[PDB]
Amino acid sequence: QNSASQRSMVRTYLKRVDAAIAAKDYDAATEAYKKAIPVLDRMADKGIIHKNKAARRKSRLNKTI
Amino acid sequence: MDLKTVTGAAVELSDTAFGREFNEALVHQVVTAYLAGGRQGTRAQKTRAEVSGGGIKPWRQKGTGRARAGSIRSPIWRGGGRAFAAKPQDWSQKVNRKMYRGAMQCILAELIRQERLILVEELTISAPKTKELIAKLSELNAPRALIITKEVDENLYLAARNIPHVNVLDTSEVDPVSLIAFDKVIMSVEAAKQFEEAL
Amino acid sequence: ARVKRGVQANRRHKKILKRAKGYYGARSRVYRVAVQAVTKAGQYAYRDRRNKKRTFRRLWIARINAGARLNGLSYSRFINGMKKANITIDRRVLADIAMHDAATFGALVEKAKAEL
Amino acid sequence: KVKMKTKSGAAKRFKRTANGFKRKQAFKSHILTKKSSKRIRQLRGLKMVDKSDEAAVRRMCPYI
Amino acid sequence: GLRLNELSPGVGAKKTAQRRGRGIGSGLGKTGGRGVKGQKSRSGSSIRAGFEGGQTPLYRRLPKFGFTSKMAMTTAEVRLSELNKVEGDVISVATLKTANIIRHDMKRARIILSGDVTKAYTFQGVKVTKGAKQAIEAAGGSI
RNA sequence: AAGAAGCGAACGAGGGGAAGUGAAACAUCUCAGUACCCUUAGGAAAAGACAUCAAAUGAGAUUCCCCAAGUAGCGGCGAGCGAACGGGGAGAAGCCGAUUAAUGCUAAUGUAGAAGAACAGCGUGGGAAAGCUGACCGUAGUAGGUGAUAGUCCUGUAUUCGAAACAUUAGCGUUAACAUAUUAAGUAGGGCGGGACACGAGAAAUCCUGUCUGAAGAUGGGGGGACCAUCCUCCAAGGCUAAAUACUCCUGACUGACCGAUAGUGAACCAGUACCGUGAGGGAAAGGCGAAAAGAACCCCUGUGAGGGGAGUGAAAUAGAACCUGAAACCGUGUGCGUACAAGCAGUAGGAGCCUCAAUUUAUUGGGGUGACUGCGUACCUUUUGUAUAAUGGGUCAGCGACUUAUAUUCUGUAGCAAGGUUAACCGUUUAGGGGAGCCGUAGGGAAACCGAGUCUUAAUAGGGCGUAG
Repeated sequence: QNSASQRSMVRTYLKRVDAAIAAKDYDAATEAYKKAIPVLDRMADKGIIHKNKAARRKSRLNKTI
Repeated sequence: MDLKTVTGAAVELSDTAFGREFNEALVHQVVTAYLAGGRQGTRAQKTRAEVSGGGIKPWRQKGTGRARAGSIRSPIWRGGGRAFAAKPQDWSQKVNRKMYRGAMQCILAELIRQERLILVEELTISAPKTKELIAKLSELNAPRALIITKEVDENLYLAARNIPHVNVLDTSEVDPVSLIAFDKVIMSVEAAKQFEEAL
Repeated sequence: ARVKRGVQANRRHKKILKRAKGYYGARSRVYRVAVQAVTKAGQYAYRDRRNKKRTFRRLWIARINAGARLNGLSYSRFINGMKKANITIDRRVLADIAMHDAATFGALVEKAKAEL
Repeated sequence: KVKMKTKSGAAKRFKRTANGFKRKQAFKSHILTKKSSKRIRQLRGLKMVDKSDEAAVRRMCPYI
Repeated sequence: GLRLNELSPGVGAKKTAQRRGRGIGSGLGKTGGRGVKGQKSRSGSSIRAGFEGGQTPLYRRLPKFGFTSKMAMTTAEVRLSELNKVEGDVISVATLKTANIIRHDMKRARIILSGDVTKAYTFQGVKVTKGAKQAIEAAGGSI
């Protein structure tokens, strides 16, 4: 349950980043992505989400930005 | 069908997703499948083959006056291998998509029927701070609750997590064990609509 | 999920050794012998529950015969006289009367002898 | 993956049908000359597996 | 919707498994139903499929007959009741594949009179039986 | 002058290569190219770009997963062995320098660490963390300890964070070692003998070669499962190439309807130790005082021994060091009854007397201990036609000890959908959702073509066989 909530919180931020990509505004995407980064890094340690998967998401988001 | 929010707003929820008759056997099967898939199933014992040593016949077949033995690591002996030694197992069950959806439907219907579901227009915590959530719960008269709504904000998550029995989950990632377990449920009308579409 | 048998085995064995109290030797001390003695004791109880009714009927008949012969009649004629007199008193009561009340049994024998 | 091994010869010998199993009759291979024509004509044609034999045929060939 | 403490599977849903050799009272003691000491009471005993005790088995008493046809593996029979899964009015082999009525590698298709036709179809490159054709043109389809 | 040698888990590649076993025997076959021996790498290896499939509207290297499918086939056609085409996915890439090894910059990581919130009163208690009352923090509330169970006592957790020095990873720059084909002849093919291909010589295509032979070389050659013709596809005899795949002697974090000192590694303990063997090698047993040693000053009996009784400590000393609890077998002491004229599976059904507790207005009942005397009564298990059997097994106690797991399949019960049911692998901020490839049912007849509520046989349209809720 707790782990599920930890997972849940990230998805909203990633959806917001996707909306920022759709807007095509640099700062709005940048703030949301920087807000997300540390939480994903933290979740990586727990083992809920794969570290390789997190790195792939970071590379994709950086390429999109 | 026609429910009230805490404020008083009327909400229209479909009957197939919030009014389906309770099926205790189906809900039982889905809940037990979720609990069984919560298992890790990581353990093992050592069979006589893999127990250290034991390759030689302890004594000759006849003439010693002893019960015959072939190895010192047979399961009869102390320190020997386990007859039918356990190995890692996969305890996950395949729940039919429709069976799971119907179990969720019945769980929600029975929650409404026993008044353990509470509709709210919105629940947004202004700042990350447990006491604000506690104050909101004080007026809602729900000390222990499960909160499910469109999206989970970091501040609401940080406020909720510390609280003993308060948990927050997104509508898509919702489990029957959680819905059944937590005594009261706080849920938004938009999340309810998305449950209708999902189920 | 390992199960240890110690506590349950202890209580199982104590039940048998408690039922085996008062027996001789290994029969009241060690389980392998006590358990056979308890089962055999149950068998004896089961059989003697049948046999006790026969034994007590035997005793009642003996006492009734003694009383009838004191009053001048044998058992096989006294019971026949009872049955002809339509007296329904059972042998247990008849033996009790013979043993503890001689005059009433004398009256019963008189009725039987008048019916014979 | 591990699957049941159907007997290859049994698969050839027996063909599935809705309510029974069909087999060819024996004793037609060779010395036929001494055998009467009526016996040969009777032997010609398909035959139905016996009720008792169907149980073993099913175990031999489950997939069919 | 009830508590985790009070869910039940229902009568008949669950059965307790048999455990062999757990005393007299269980009805499976001392043997587990295997009887007495024969070949079938031993550990690695089986019921050898196609074995009659040494007597030549039935499948070796009887002769092999027939041959396997490769064309028959690529021909699919289609029932009239299965056409409600088709998207559109044209009924061809490709349409049957995309409707998943026939397997994706089937080369030929045959329509037979099994059920009923609910709407008019156009059967292009498929074989149609007499009854299937009559039912198709009764429902309105033209071949 | 530069390298190498030897050691060390599993995985990879290659050179050799069994037998027990199954077939109810056994030789073909299986086991199995498995065990084992030998050689040799890298973080992977191998393979890899079509002289490959396909025959569909064609596709476009290799590798791995789910189907196809236990199907087609092989098989003393026995036991068994067992694809491929193709579909859905993971990953994608093609090149002729996709090589190695340093050095130098940029960025990041790792190798020590720092701060880090909030509780008091009362009663019980040896001791408070538990009880009652009332507070506080919470981005920190199910962590480990502290004299009993603590979010606020300690170490901690959330959160924010530091690097003189060295390692590692990536990007860039540069150096020095090696390599850099130019289209492929003792090569393709063939005879003999073998081997591998699911394929055991089979009608046997395809690949490798010990022996003997031996082309065309683009107006040509290879394949398309004997072989011929047509058609389609591609260019062997040059080399290279990442990813998806396999593993764990190890390092960091985390987890467990895994074990808890006969268990779990053989090894929780000075364990590959004691011990056994010439050697290869085999291979144990053995944990716990107490919260804190506060581990008993001192006195007494004793040999300045052992051991103990006092005193003292401790909440507790039959918690005193062989120390938490402390069962059973087994062996003592004490009290009650019975027993030295009586024959046997030792009990059971009665039953006098005696002893002991309670009643009871006082030798009468109820509970408990023993059991003079009477009746009946030849243990248990196993195996047997049949056992007290003088047929087997057990000296007793305590602990351990034997129908399980994975997959496939049939029947039954139950639940969801219902002429429909369901997804697998995978994607997935991963039990949700997507993924319709595939599987079962709905139609059967015949060897098959083929037909189809019919079909097979037949000259027959006769006759007959098989057929006409999952």
